[PDB]
Amino acid sequence: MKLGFIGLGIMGSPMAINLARAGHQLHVTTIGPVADELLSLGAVNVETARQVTEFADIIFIMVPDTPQVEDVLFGEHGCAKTSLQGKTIVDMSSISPIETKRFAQRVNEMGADYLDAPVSGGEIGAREGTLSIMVGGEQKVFDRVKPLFDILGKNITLVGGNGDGQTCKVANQIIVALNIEAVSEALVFASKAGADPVRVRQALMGGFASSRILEVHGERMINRTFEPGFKIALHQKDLNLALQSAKALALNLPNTATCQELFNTCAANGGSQLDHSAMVQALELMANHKL
Amino acid sequence: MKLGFIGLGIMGSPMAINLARAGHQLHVTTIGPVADELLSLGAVNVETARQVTEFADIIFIMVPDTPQVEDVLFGEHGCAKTSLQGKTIVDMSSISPIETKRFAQRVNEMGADYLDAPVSGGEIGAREGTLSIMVGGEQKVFDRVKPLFDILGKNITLVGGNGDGQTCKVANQIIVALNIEAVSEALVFASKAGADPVRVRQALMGGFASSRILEVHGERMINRTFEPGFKIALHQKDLNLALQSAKALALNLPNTATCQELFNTCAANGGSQLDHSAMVQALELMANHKL
Amino acid sequence: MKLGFIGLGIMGSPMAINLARAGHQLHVTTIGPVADELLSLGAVNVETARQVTEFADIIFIMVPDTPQVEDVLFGEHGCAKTSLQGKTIVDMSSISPIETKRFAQRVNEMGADYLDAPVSGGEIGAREGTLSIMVGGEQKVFDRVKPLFDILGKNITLVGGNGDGQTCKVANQIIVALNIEAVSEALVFASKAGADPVRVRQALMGGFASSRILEVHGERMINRTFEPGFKIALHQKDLNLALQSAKALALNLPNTATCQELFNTCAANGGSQLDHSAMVQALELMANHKL
Amino acid sequence: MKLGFIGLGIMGSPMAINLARAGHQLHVTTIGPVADELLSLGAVNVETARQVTEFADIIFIMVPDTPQVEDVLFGEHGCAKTSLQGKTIVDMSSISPIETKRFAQRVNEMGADYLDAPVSGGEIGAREGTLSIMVGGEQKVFDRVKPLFDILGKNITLVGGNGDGQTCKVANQIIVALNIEAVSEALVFASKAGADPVRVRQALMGGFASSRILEVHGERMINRTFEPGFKIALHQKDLNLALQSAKALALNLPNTATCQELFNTCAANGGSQLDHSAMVQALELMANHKL
Repeated sequence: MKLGFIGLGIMGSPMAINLARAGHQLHVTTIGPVADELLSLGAVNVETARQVTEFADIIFIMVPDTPQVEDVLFGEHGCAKTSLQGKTIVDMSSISPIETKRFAQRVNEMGADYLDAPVSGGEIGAREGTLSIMVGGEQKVFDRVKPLFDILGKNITLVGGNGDGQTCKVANQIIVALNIEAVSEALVFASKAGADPVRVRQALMGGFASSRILEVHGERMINRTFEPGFKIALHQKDLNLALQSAKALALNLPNTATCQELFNTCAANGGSQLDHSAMVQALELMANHKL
Repeated sequence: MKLGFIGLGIMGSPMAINLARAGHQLHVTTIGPVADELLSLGAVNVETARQVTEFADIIFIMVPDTPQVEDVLFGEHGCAKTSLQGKTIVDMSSISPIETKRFAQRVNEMGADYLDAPVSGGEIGAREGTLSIMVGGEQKVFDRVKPLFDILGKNITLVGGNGDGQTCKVANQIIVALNIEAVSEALVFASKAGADPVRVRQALMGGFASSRILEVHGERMINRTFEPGFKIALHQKDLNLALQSAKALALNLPNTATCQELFNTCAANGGSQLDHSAMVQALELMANHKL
Repeated sequence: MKLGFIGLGIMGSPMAINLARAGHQLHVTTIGPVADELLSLGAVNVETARQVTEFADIIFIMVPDTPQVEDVLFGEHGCAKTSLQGKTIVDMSSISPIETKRFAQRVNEMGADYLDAPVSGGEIGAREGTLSIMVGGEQKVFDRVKPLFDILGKNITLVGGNGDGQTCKVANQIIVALNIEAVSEALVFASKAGADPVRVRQALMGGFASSRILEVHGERMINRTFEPGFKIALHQKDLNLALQSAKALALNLPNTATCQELFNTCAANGGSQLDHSAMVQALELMANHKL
Repeated sequence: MKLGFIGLGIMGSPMAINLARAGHQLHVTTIGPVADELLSLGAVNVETARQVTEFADIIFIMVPDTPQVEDVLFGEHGCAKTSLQGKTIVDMSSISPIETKRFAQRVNEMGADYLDAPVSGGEIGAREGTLSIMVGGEQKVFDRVKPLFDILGKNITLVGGNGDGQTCKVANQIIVALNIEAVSEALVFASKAGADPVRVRQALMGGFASSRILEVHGERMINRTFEPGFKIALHQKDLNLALQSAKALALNLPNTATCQELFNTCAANGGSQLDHSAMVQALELMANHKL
């Protein structure tokens, strides 16, 4: 069918490639060079978001921020500069929950359907179609795009109306960040107390301390494996979205605010491009004691 | 063998009752009145402490705080002034890791083995024999008491040498607290953002936000079911061990520090006696938005 | 000389009025309606921006945020596309320190001097000509505009080169926030402890706790007098500059981070429009104890 | 007159010496050696607190903690082991506000008057009689001891009834600690922003950022002068008193809790014996940037 993809970064490119290899028809547009492998599968690289839209019935979007999603939709040569009657816009960018509601609304007033469906899983998840997809929007629309979500991901969930997808993603990033920080506090304390991080993590696995973070990341902190799986610089962007929403909704998120500052400490000490599990280096530095 | 129990009450009592129910002969003692059940089960309520240590090779201690464990060990009517040669003393209280280090070697230089095996599971855990037990000590000693631990709980884990048992428990309590607070910040936010907590929780269940806390405690927050399972006042006393240990070992535990303060807000608003899942109320108060 | 004002409103207006009242001829502009007072005082409300820059050697900018200062500088109807040679541009807005660094050198390579001179004192300060002014730039340039600053405020201070003016303002706002929060934690505590805040405040006045904040704001908290002097919503926008700057420069500002969250609790409970001394209410809420 | 002094540490010794050089009669007792200069002035070193009390009408006490004050008053050979009818006990130790109320009460029931009057100013303040004295108790009693407070200090204040003195001291230590941390955040940010710490501190002096901490300590942070004036290890003790009271009174003191953790970071990095102005090294470490 006629699908369009705007934004082909480390996530967008492989996602589009996945839809193209599934036999779907695609016109794409990105700030820069398109992947040979993508055009190699039928994809047609056009010049603007407006043209992707004039062609497709379902438009996918993968841009860095709320402003890009904003520009792509209503910019000078964007998706709205052409009729959107009967179309479906699927933003899979991680952007403001509040701005999303507004966007989805004005695209509705132009006769189009809106689906906000931010993802999690990183570039590996995107290459292998195992992305986690939290979706905001109406069921019927969700059902309609689902076959496509299936190619792109594994865990797909309709969380509610427009905006809940972005919102669900913010909540996931808050917990992931707070969970990583807790394991860091608990293990660095255990280590400086004289206990063996390996054992404690094992002991704590059976019980209420158990979580996927303690399982995967706790391991990385011990083994010192910090190769990018999700760069700290990226999680800082995610928490920044969290805090700004908190400010707009008047929410007091004491530990999300601190985690952001803890990440600032990682940056200042060469951790911006390491895996967010390296968050542990912050507490080690602060206690002067590595695992 | 022939055992001894030096602390009854909320948890020591049902624990003694389980050991007595397995055929063991126990010489118990405590400040309060020995429950009839264990009296009429073989336990001999020898009027005081030094005595339990006499007719018993393995002595179980289940007292409230670090200082009371020290007096039981080296007090006038204590285990001191009595031969300790060829005996095994096992403290199952949750006390100071650094302290345990020295209580142990003190007892060790008196001719006895020491196992610090703090426990978690609460009242219901002690009665049911399903307590989680983290142990610090020498393997053979652990192996010797093992059959008894088997009667007292399911998850028994030898964490390392003397002190690592306590260190393991503290680490457990830090993560349970930080994880509970994390789910609270994410859901209160998701809620005030307009999303349905049941939904978000459902989504985050399949990814990296997944935890034993979001599953159980998450639910407790949504259905507003806070009947005790583990009192906030209790988790308060525990976080105090972590913070005092942290202070002694010079560790910067920022979110644990904050969590203790948030618990202060709960106690300030009638949450001291509720399940620590009641934590969520602190953030609801700070955001003026419940659920 | 011949001056220009590019931003009126809450503060820009009374500032322009003070310059006009001193005999200077001002070519002003802003989105809203120019107050009659300055119109009937010499100010020529030249319909737009590029024009103010033409008939004026020193241009004053008093716009809300960093981006609006950038558009005034390099926008279509902006100071750009107009010779800037031999001119002096002075931004008195409180914007981003890092941004100002580049706006400055941009203007500098166009043939003009730049002074970033953020101000503090609020509405009443601007009307009364008693604003505090921190300035970043070259001394001779500062010396040139100095006579005008003298009309606008009392405390004028050349802090350093371009950008240090903004950096100085942010530093001011961090301490005012942290000091206000400190007095709040100490007095709420002293109060709930049974002591009289008037007393404690009186004592701490003669020692190291002494501050310009405990003196003024301390009083405001006791007599419950929170009528605006400086809105929390305003100090919120400011703490956001500090936190965004902190994030860019990779600084861990833990208490500033928390203060911003506590302000979120105030906004959540109708304090957005009150004097930032209203901060105390956040801790009163968190302790369930007022005064 | 007949005065007694219990505790002759770095504070107590010079304080007692000051009362002895004023021509007063003194019997003292300390854990250890008494100063030659003190006995040199008439002071009689007795063996126990009970004997100091049997002799004096007004008993001064300078011990490290709530437990010592406790023991000195009701211990096996303390002040209460002798009649206290008509006497006046003056505790100048910094201890729990809550425990104090209880102490003062039971000494009242034994016919004696109680005055809690913790001090601030350190050992220099004690040698030179410039100590700051915050007093809890009844006026008439305060008036009666005042002549003595005059020899010992400079700033003396009756803050209210028994306990308010300790309480007033806790509040002073919270503010001092929070104020020091704020200057540290503001200056380290300013420095990494490129501004000159010297100028900013000067700029900020005129305005609401002004406080004694910014004046004295801000200077020490720039000049790097960290020679003990008040050891961080000591301020950690003071904040520890704060937090435990917070726990007992159910108070949420978010920035006091963090400051304690920030100090833990100083300890772990050799700052336990430096002046609490060295608190700034924590943030520098955390941002990887010294002033």
